[PDB]
Amino acid sequence: MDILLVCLRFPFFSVAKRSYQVRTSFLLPPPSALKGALAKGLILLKPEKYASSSLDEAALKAIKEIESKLVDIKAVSVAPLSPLIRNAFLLKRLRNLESGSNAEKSDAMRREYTFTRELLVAYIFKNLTQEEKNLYLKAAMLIDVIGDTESLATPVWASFVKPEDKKAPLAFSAPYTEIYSLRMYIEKMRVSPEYSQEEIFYLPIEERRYKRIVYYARIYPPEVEKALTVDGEVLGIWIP
Amino acid sequence: MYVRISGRIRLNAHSLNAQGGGGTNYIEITKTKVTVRTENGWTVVEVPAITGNMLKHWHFVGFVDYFKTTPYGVNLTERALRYNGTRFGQGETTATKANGATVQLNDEATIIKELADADVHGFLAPKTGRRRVSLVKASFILPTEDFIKEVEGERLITAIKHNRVDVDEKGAIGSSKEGTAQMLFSREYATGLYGFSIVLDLGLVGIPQGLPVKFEENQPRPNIVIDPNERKARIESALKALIPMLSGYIGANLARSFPVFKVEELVAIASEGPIPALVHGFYEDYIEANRSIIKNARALGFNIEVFTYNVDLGEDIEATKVSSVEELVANLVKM
Amino acid sequence: MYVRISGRIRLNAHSLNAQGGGGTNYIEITKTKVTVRTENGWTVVEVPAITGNMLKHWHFVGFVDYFKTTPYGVNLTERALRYNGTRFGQGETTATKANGATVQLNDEATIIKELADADVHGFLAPKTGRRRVSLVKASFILPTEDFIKEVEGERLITAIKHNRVDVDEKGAIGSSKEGTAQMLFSREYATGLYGFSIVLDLGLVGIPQGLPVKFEENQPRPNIVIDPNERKARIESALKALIPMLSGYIGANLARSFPVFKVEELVAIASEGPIPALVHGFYEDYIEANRSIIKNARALGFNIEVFTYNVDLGEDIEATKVSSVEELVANLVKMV
Amino acid sequence: FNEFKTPQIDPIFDLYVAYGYVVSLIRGGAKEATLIPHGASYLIQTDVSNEEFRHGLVDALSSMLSLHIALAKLVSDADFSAGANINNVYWDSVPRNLEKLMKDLEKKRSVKGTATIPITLMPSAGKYMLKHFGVQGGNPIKVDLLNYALAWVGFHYYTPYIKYAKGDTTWIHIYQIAPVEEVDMISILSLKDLKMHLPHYYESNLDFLINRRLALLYHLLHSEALELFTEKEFVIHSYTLERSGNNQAIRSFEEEEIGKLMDFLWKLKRRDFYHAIKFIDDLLKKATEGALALIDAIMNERLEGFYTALKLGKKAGVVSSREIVAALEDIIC
Amino acid sequence: GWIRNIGRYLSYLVDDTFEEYAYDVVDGIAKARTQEELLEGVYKALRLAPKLKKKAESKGCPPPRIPSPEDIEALEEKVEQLSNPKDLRKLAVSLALWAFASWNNCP
Amino acid sequence: GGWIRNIGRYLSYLVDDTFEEYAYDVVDGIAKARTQEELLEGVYKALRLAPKLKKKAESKGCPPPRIPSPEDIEALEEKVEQLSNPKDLRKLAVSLALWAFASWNNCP
DNA sequence: GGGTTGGGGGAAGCACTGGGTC
DNA sequence: GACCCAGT
Repeated sequence: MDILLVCLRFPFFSVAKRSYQVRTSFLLPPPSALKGALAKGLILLKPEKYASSSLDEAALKAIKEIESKLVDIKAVSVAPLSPLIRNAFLLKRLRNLESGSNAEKSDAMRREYTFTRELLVAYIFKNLTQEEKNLYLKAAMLIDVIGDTESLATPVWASFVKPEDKKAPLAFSAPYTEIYSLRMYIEKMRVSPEYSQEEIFYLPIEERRYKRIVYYARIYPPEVEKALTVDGEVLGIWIP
Repeated sequence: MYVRISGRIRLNAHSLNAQGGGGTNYIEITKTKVTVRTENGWTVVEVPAITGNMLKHWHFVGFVDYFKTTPYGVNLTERALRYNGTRFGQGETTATKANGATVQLNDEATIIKELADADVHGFLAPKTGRRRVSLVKASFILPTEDFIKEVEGERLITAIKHNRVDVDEKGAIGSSKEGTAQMLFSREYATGLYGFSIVLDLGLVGIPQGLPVKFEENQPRPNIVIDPNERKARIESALKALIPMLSGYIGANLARSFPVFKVEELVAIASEGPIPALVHGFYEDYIEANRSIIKNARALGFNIEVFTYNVDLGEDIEATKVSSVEELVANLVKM
Repeated sequence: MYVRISGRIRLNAHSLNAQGGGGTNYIEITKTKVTVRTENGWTVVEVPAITGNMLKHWHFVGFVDYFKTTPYGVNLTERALRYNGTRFGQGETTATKANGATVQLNDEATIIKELADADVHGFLAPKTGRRRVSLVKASFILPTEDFIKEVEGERLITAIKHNRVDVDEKGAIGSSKEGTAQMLFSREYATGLYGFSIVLDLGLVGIPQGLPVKFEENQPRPNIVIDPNERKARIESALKALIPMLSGYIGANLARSFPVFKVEELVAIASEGPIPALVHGFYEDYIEANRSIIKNARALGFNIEVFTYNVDLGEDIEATKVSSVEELVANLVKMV
Repeated sequence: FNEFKTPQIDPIFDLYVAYGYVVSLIRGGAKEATLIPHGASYLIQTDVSNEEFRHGLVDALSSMLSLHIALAKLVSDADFSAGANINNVYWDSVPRNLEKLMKDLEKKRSVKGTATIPITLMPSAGKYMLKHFGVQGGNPIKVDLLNYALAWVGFHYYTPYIKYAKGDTTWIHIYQIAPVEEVDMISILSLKDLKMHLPHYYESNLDFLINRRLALLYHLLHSEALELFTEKEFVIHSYTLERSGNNQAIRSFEEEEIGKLMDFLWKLKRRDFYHAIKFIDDLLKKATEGALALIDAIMNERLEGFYTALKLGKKAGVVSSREIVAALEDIIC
Repeated sequence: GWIRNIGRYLSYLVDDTFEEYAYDVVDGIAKARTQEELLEGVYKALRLAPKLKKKAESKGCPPPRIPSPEDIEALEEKVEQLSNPKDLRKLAVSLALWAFASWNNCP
Repeated sequence: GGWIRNIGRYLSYLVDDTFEEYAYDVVDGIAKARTQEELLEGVYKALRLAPKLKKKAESKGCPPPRIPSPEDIEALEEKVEQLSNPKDLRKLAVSLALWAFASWNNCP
């Protein structure tokens, strides 16, 4: 078992949930956004295999390949090491996609996002071969923009790690399907995107106030036999 | 070609991302929160931040300004000159150019050739699909937490009143029935040291994403479906669009605020192929981390050229001493 | 034709930009927090400043005065001649021309064909819905970093009380209830090595936003609405509106303050084309920046006209040693 | 132990529906109950039967209909009729659903219809969603009557709102407290006291209601409720429904925390009480632009905010009592 | 706390019962940050003692009490080791905060 | 440290009443100065009026004013030479002038 | 030092593209 | 895609 761990130090979030007027955002990036960000990196880097007429099937084939090289439906998990905070932004979201209402119809919608300082992303595989190991290592980097086209993410590093059954409490997200013994925190997460299903994941977010602010601290769930160590700070990963 | 610029900016007393003024009189400036690590804990502060939508809109504004210089200004939509940025619609299939030419939406090949604005920032057509990803991406302009570490307080929000004098048929002042426009409102301007980061994708200009390569002679080459000579001109039209950013053309209220703009330090990487972004101009560890990321890309086989402005960035890297954005562009326009 | 002016000014003894109200004693001056170094981190320090609104309003005041002398001065708003910057406010569906005519509110070009105010400072049409981007962009007026670094912010504000002598006809000043509107009010005055970075964009005059081009034979030709001679005269008047900026007409309260001015180091760049803005004088080490903004930009193919005063530059470019701003704008109006 | 299941739709809508569960079980007893937070699920753990839950709902809706019919297709001026409701189409549609359960809950029959949630209870609603390409028609978010009725009952009693019309335009600010670590019947019932019934201020003298961050202070001033937040932890969520020029849209939506504001007012109104309200009301009414500097200094402990507001307010009119000055330095020290 | 006995004198120049209305000193002391302008601003406030002494007698109330020198040195001895703006503003702002009071002693 | 109160007591006799002597010019010049040279000039101008006040207080019934000790002159002299920068010069320029206005019991 | 005045009134966001139903 | 509405 090999886990590809990367670090994304991007200040403000990019994802927006299914919402109008306000644009609610996830506290941690959805797996679908990460799947898209990694899939789009293979096209401009390896265009000799991603031949498509349009973008609609171009995304579909890349997502299908990513799912094929995946152990299960669970795409990828993230670990926050910084206190998340829910910011407030007011953006322009024009509404002119209906059969009418002239051409210029734009008003202000509160498209607010979330701020973090440190974040890890752990992709999971099934001991892939070497000839594509380097390709995926190079593809893990070069993630300049995530979510929408207004915020940029900057990767830091990328390396493979073994579980080796080390003692550490769970830190990355995990689906809430059969895990009950692990203050518990689950929301709609939308691991699987749609292009014309919805699973519930456990997210490691808890609010703790010391004297002034509440932010989002760590819930420290019960220890899981699977975990990975990095830069001294060991974090627990849930593997099916 | 493939340029990633980033760094720290010192601009203060600027009105960016206001709340409109439909009915609110006190026009308070947008307020944000950022976390910072101090005394073995994390604390937040109510400090404003500027969204990158201002940066993208100003990139769109500068693109047409630098595109009208070359005699290739015919291939541009009419809505681009009026700063519309609608890019068709759910049922709009025809295009409105400067000369009134009509464009049929069938594929990106016949769109990115006859139109240039629709390629840099992309477009969409729900009637027939064919969505185009924005080639230029902006980043949110937020203040670094080093400034918070050295401040962690203060107002840093300059609230000034502005008055709009009005005259009657002879010079009278009305209250609520004389038909006057006398108004007394407030404006908050933001200060502090922020950061910037912009990525440009000039390799897809004139090359559709669906078929990036030709692939008919067993030799993968870029699929430039447009004329190369004007493609080179289009390269500079988008490369120089970031020049107004480094001068003060950021956000709104430029006629009344015109932010006091001067970059103190920046780092960029230029390359022929896709390359990662270095860092956002936020974290304190934004130099040495870049010192790492460069050696994380050179071992992978990337011919990356590093341009540094008011930063040593060590000594082993073959960086170029840059003193302004303009010679960076002049050193990038060749390739 | 875009021109950028940026430089310093020893503006002092001015009660400009004052926050006070009818029912508000002690009319005080605007103060803007700024970021400096002071041989340490990027600290924040308080310092009086001036708003760019004012500069825009006084640019309007100077522009209308210099446009009066033009033979086409009849083509201007009547309210503009009244020293009022209310360009199409709320309460009216149309404005009034100087000769007494009106202006029609459907097409953007027909608004500016007989009016030179919305064609030089923009306008807004609330009821109609259309709008125009501004022409001239004025920056805030902030002192040099080293000036406040050396003095480390020692007050820098002088509060003077002023009163009147509203004595009754009999010759006595007794009670408020007596009828003597006479009182003590305080005015704040400031000093410093202030700086400005005004920019003008004269390539957009007479060019409506809706239809900026025509392309009748598919050729590069912006859609001009006014006569080319009229456009040249309007551009010349706009350029001549820059002399009052350094001539002491920076702000209001000239009847009682009239700040002291002196022509410091100035840099002006103009080449009749898209030009980036200059570097503001709030930062002490900006001059060297001006040695890199236009050093290679000239080699990019732009015939950049640079006019400089009180600075030797890098003695390597064609920087004209202009005497004062009036000669600077004389050298600009001769190339249009 | 029953553990009534709560559907997860929206982080704000689920707050309203689940947090409104208590108003019905209190009417039916339900001793030894608790509410375990989940960030958005907010599940109620109570060892009570399901039969009394409907007995709670029938009493709650009887109270709602008594409030609605008292004031005045019929449109009232209540929170659930026209107070926080910005859309007129829901002025009569919403009460019609509320009385509809009178033909469903009284004779012990489950719900079968499904209504449309307005924007007031849940801001993420709308008309133009995005799925793959372009927008659609109507409101795709359709809420069953069971969860639909459970939201208004918790909205009317617990979460407060402030309305300031000024003729054609209209500003509505909605604030609600969301538990994040633990909560019990002591806190959820106490939060009910914060509700402002009929917050129609209008005129021109009461203009201080401009901006949501300023209206929250005025709402909090005249409600000296329980101060348990000094030992507990809670978060304030607020949203606005602007109708400037009959244009229903949301232009302000920020997330803040209420604990520090609780502590600020608790430490302020301790040395004296007669003069503190007079001082704050005077600065709010006269120093309209200055009270923003006072409110902003609270969530960040800004020292200059404690002075700028007083400086800007003293010029117009301020009592400036003595005992309240020593209250600020209690926080400062 | 050597504050209650000095804030009432600072309040003598803001109250309506003494109409001189000099906020310049309060503005100077409120925005005092580094080492010196905090001691310079309080000088201006403490200088205008005659003003208050004459103004209280001009109406009927007893002359105001001048703060005792038994605790003035507490500011000089504290500003020395508190050179950094981290905790110096922490009391500089309170000095100006205590200036905005009523202290109704002249009915 | 210690001499500031002693010199401030002397400066108090120039601005207090029951003395018919009000000279604010010198106390203003001592505090809001700009250069180190004028500091000692203002100190001299303030200190010069020692004999004219040392005798009138007892004639008016007040106790005689306590002249500052000559040892404090050594401290005030030796404090100013090594400190020439104006950054922390104004603080000591105003420290001694602050104690001019206080509640000294000049005429009990 | 010894008295007269501490703001004075007027303005303190219009229009502008409303978002839900059916 | 054309309908709807408010009170000091």
